[PDB]
Amino acid sequence: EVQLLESGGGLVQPGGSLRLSCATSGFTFTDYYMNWVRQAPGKGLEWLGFIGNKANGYTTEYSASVKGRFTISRDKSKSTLYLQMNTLQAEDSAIYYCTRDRGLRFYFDYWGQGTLVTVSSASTKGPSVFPLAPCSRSTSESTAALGCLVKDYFPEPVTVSWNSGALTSGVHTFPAVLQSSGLYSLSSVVTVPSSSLGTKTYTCNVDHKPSNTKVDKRVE
Amino acid sequence: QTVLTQSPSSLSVSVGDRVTITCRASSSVTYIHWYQQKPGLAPKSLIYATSNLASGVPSRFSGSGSGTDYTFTISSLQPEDIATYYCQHWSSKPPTFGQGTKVEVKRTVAAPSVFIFPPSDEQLKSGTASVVCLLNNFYPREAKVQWKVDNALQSGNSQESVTEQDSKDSTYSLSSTLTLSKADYEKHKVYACEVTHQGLSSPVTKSFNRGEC
Repeated sequence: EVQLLESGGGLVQPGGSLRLSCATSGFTFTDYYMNWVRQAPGKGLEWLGFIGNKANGYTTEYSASVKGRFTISRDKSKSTLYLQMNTLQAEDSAIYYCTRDRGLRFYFDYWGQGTLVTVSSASTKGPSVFPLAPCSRSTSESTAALGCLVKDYFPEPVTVSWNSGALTSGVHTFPAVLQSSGLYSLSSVVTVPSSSLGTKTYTCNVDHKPSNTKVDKRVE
Repeated sequence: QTVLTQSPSSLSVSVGDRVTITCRASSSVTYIHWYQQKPGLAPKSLIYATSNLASGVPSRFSGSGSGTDYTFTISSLQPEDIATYYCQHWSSKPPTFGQGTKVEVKRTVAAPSVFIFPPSDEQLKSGTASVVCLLNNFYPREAKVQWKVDNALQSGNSQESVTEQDSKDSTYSLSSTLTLSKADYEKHKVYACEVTHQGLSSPVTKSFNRGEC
């Protein structure tokens, strides 16, 4: 099974440097051409460049938009691909995917899940996790909703799970909204039967790696 | 740079119906590749070399076309196919992608389940008060949420966030948040959330009285 895993993305100051890494597995690394493609938060997909297989001793190619700034390299002994980004700017803020070429300038048969890069002068702020609970259970309605409000954080992203992954049915984690303060805020909700409120426990596991903030808040 | 232009850029089609997406290259290309991007996930190879289906891709997907004009087809659309699709070429430097085509399914009208949540004690002690209103599992996504404080209609002091269509039931969910300071929050009693939606005969209102939760 082919596996591509990106890491290294985070908040970067405008005009700064950052280095992303892509660890592979499940296939012979040096036999394939490795690429880098990025996606701005709602826009399209833009190819950045590649580094050939040892059928060129690591021949590289880059798009005009990043040539001179970004540099691709690989380490055979580690089955890892790298993207050195320099002179970063606002328009470089995107999710960076390392992809695998089936052949030579063919197509991208495999993709990683991506690592988010944020080019901003703003600072890192961990979120506050507040519980979302109704005023009263109400025996009339058979279904009740609970939740957690992950407020005031920067930058993206934040991870939210319920009862350590045990509860997944009925969960709806909403996309973050950028508040007038430049800080994000999002709500993660879950619907459960009213016959459970006061019987079993409900905890939301919030992780904001950028600020090293992991919070397990109890709702009921 | 060979520019690929997709059409249409958006589609809403009933389950089992046909979806046909077009990809036009500004200059002739040898092959066109299609990727599918499901919500929250990275793009995945759907069709390569114009008409070859990647491994595991179901029979409802197909590809055709030559030179400058290409076509991607889903003969019997399913909720699991909700996503944005992209065409790609590598016949010129650099390899480009089309702008993408958003595909969503159409289902029967489903009224939203409205819930309101008062601000927590822990937050209130910090000086602010967030009041959340939830609209769960509805269709279509067109929904109107109005906040009322002591029956006074609010505006500009709230923010909405809607989820991508769910493949399990083909519905949407909406989160509305009203933010006030603790002091402003404490000088009013009735906090209400009025919801207008096609699946509701009359607007649904969910509320609570401050001090009473």
